[PDB]
Amino acid sequence: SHMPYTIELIQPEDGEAVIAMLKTFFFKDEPLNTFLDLGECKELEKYSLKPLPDNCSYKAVNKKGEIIGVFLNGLMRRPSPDDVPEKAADSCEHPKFKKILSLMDHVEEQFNIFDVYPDEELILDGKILSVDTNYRGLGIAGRLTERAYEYMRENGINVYHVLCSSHYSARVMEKLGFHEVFRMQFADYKPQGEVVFKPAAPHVGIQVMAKEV
Ligand SMILES: CC(=O)SCCNC(=O)CCNC(=O)[C@H](O)C(C)(C)COP(=O)(O)OP(=O)(O)OC[C@H]1O[C@@H](n2cnc3c(N)ncnc32)[C@H](O)[C@@H]1OP(=O)(O)O
Ligand SMILES: OCCc1c[nH]c2ccccc12
Ligand SMILES: OCCc1c[nH]c2ccccc12
Ligand SMILES: OCCc1c[nH]c2ccccc12
Repeated sequence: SHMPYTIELIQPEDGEAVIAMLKTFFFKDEPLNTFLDLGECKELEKYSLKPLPDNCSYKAVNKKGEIIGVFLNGLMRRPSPDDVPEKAADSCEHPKFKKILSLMDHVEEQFNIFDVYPDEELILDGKILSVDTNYRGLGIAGRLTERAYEYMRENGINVYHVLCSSHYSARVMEKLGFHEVFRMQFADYKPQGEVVFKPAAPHVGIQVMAKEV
């Protein structure tokens, strides 16, 4: 049997298994990744492992011990009064991944989640969410998300922030009790005067989603 599954804290020694799962699914089937045909992307591998030592990322593991879902989260801190805002895309050599990092930089230049919550110093950031295709539609995304609420409660974190790359994923977060705090249509994202991302019409654009727990 493959069911039931558990939800467990991701450990540093899980890095290779996490990357293997993401390469099978997220790298190929997150909408922007598939639109670009990301391919091999060691920089996304490194990006995905970065939040693990924050000790608040979760894996769904089936009855055979295989990872069938992950939600990789990191703590984000309010920029210091003397902050030097850096563009993440400036340190990326992979051209396709750079386009995604540039989109993230653009969102952050237009919208600062910390402006919404002036009293908060630390906010949980949901960075990478992926569920194995054969296990989709079972509520695993919600159970991964709910495990983060436990971490938030234990540590007095009030806000969970998730940048969603498609209305499809934003709708999942809405079902889980998140609400939109910022949006941008792909048709309106023209950093150098021209559209960069043209996925299918139902995706629409990015929505930053937030929940206060
Ligand atoms: C911060 C970020 O990572 S943003 C990018 C988010 N990740 C991606 O886009 C990667 C590709 N997508 C996925 O991995 C998954 O679709 C996820 C993680 C978004 C959702 O995971 P799931 O555990 O399937 O979520 P859930 O069980 O709530 O199903 C969501 C919706 O998918 C639909 N769905 C239903 N059955 C299936 C199925 N077999 N396969 C795919 N979708 C299904 C339903 O519309 C369902 O909503 P509903 O059950 O409330 O009616
Ligand atoms: O918040 C953005 C989530 C995301 C969508 N596509 C990606 C590719 C690499 C890393 C993160 C993302
Ligand atoms: O191919 C679309 C992949 C997808 C991304 N987010 C979702 C949410 C629900 C169902 C499918 C998706
Ligand atoms: O259902 C689509 C709702 C929507 C309106 N404007 C947007 C911009 C980005 C993502 C989604 C939307």
